[PDB]
Amino acid sequence: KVFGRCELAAAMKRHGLDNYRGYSLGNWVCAAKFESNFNTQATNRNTDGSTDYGILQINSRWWCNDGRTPGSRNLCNIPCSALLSSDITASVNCAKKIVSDGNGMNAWVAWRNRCKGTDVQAWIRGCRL
Ligand SMILES: [Cl-]
Ligand SMILES: [Cl-]
Ligand SMILES: [Cl-]
Ligand SMILES: [Cl-]
Ligand SMILES: [Cl-]
Ligand SMILES: [Cl-]
Ligand SMILES: [Cl-]
Ligand SMILES: [Cl-]
Ligand code: NA
Repeated sequence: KVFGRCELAAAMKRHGLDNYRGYSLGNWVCAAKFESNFNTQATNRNTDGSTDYGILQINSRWWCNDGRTPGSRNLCNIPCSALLSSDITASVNCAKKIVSDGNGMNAWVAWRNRCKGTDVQAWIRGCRL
């Protein structure tokens, strides 16, 4: 599923992500924009052999099981395929664990490089929320 901008903002808010760990909704929409262009089916291989999955490009080295990432963990206790669903529940629940891990949203390199410090409220501007 390819979400619209305000559609994803509303789904993220319904699943409790708005101001989760102090990160406003626009931070989450901005990260999803540059991780996946709002496409739940996005996948991307990493040089280390792990793979990133879903709207927030959650990585198989630590967070989900895909059966082909040697030495990895599955700390969200989910198959990585669950992160590609049109229903964003699994991605949101796992992102809550990731953002709580110690470094906040810097866990998402693209958030640090393209969202951090910017006018992230622009990503939810105009949306009925
Ligand atoms: Cl957009
Ligand atoms: Cl918010
Ligand atoms: Cl915001
Ligand atoms: Cl594995
Ligand atoms: Cl594990
Ligand atoms: Cl599994
Ligand atoms: Cl959803
Ligand atoms: Cl933080
Ligand atoms: Na894994």
